[PDB]
Amino acid sequence: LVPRGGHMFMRVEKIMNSNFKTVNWNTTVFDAVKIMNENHLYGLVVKDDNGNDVGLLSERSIIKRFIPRNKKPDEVPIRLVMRKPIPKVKSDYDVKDVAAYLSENGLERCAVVDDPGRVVGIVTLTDLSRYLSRASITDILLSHRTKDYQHLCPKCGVGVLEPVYNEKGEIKVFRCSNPACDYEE
Amino acid sequence: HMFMRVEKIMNSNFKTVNWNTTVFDAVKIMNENHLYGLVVKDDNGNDVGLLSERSIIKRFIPRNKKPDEVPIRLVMRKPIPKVKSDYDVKDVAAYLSENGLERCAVVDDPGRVVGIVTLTDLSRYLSRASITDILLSHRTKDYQHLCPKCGVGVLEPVYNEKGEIKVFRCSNPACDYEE
Ligand SMILES: [Fe+2]
Ligand SMILES: [Fe+2]
Repeated sequence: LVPRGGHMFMRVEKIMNSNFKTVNWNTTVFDAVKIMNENHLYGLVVKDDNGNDVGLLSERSIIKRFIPRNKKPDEVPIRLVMRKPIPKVKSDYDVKDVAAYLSENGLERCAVVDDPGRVVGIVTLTDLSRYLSRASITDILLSHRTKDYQHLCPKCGVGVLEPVYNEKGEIKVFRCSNPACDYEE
Repeated sequence: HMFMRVEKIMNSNFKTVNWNTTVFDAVKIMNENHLYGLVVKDDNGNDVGLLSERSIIKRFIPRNKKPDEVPIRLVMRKPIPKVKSDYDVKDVAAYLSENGLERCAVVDDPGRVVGIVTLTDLSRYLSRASITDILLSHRTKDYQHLCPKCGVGVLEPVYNEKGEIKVFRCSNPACDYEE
């Protein structure tokens, strides 16, 4: 953490966490959370088996998408829980622009990618709190409580994955909203 | 102003759940209400704890059990994190940061929980530095679950070969409490 002092403007790249951790998408919720608890890191980058960055696992994603399934954490691969596609902003974004992105999506952290598209870090509300106005911080906090990230289907990439519940309120599957797509997970 | 008592900004319209409610049912309540902090009461009306997202990630997931098989009494922050209603927001901030919390209960003189106060509530009256402090402490520190029997030891996780929490045991050698 490079000390920089408060400034109205600030390039995300300069304040993001370059020492982020990446986990495989088949990692269980149990094993992923062990990593979070151990490192006191509540945001992990998720890659598929070919090295593609496919999502981001956060605390809220676990509370919103894992718990409702009502299964043991060692029985659910994080691919079914992570925010996907991976939430992200460009490394040259000002903190203000990053704030707007997080708020628009109800997030409190996202990945940062460089021009060629590589994930170079993770930026959180904590990171941003040193530069954002108090009003901007409250906005992100309120948006995170009230809004949920829109997860897109990995099969057609266009449809929105919506939850399908049963009589117990359990999430049986998340189903692609795309009429032309028949995907469920 | 340089002053503002928490009672004025707290949320007096909060949700309370029984301590035998499963993590599954408690989370469904939180998800449906978009309120990620519940006050927990026992079967005798006593406020015994506060269930937060972090308490679930730290004290539920590691047990590797279905959400409907674990009662929140074993997950919630306990003893209940709290501040008096006459506390200045700066004092509430110090309390949260000292405890690695982002929210806590507010009690009146008699001692009953009258509301819940969150970082979002405080964000409108705290300095930028204090807000950052609370965020840093919530990430770096975790609430200390003081032992209810000896009152001085702290309940520590006891793991099996898989790294699963079997029980939380008091750190006090002179004490034999565990849950
Ligand atoms: Fe689809
Ligand atoms: Fe003890």
